[PDB]
Amino acid sequence: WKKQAEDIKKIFEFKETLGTGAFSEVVLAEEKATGKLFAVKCIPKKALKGKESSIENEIAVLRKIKHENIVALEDIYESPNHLYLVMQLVSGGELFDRIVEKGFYTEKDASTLIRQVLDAVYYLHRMGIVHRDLKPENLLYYSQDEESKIMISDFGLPGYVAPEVLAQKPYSKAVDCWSIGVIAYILLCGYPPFYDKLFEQILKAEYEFDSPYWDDISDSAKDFIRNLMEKDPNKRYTCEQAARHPWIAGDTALNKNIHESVSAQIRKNFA
Ligand SMILES: CC(C)c1cc(Nc2nc(N3CCC[C@H](N)C3)ncc2C(N)=O)cc(C(C)C)n1
Repeated sequence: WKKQAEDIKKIFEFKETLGTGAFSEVVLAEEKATGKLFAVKCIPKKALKGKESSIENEIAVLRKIKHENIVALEDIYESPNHLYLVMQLVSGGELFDRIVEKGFYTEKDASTLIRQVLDAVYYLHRMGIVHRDLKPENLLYYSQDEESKIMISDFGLPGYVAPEVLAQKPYSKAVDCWSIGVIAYILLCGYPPFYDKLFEQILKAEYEFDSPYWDDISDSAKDFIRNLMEKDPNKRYTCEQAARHPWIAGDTALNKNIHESVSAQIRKNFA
């Protein structure tokens, strides 16, 4: 299944860096043979010393599985000193940019986005993957199209982080469900639920649906968010429980244009 390369540059022309990490870089690459674009995750094998085999076994599972709402793993190249995970390039644009650029945006739009994220995350959890890094930067549109799905653009083999992680307590898949709750909060008002003391507010899950920003938001949406942004990970909704909530599965999401306020808050609260 793994392709071998003496030099990855025989296969790909590398262009702009999309993301950097601990001994991992995602770069825009053109396949020389075809002209097709990809997002290539470049990993030094030295950084995988001890776990190489386990990570390869897990890559070997995921290369066979495409989720509608997750970046596809298209190929894996092995050079003498690197692994290259050739990922689907998700090119439709960024999450907050779309909302700001739209003239019209409703709770049903936010609910449609969260439903897709819950589907993707439920799948990762079944495969034994805790994402741990769910935030708007990892959510990109497939296409510039009106009807484009959203996709988790990247995953690994403070304001978005669960209280139990900040508490240095044991944590589980539930940390992702907290992050989806925080993203849902921002999608409905345009600002983060925690900011200052900040650490203490997250630790105590101290947030509010403050006026006027939350006045025209449904009680159902507020209840949905309360069930995900729940301090106790045992009490917190799973992805499965969230996907059954009427705001996702039913018809409680409102059809009021809340674009003006959400777009103003996104512009004011982010760089
Ligand atoms: C936001 C910007 C850096 C960006 C990201 C793009 N794609 C991806 N980006 C990234 N990263 C950057 C965001 C955070 C993430 N952990 C790493 N990773 C994957 C993709 C992808 N699958 O296309 C594609 C594009 C364009 C070139 C289509 N721009």
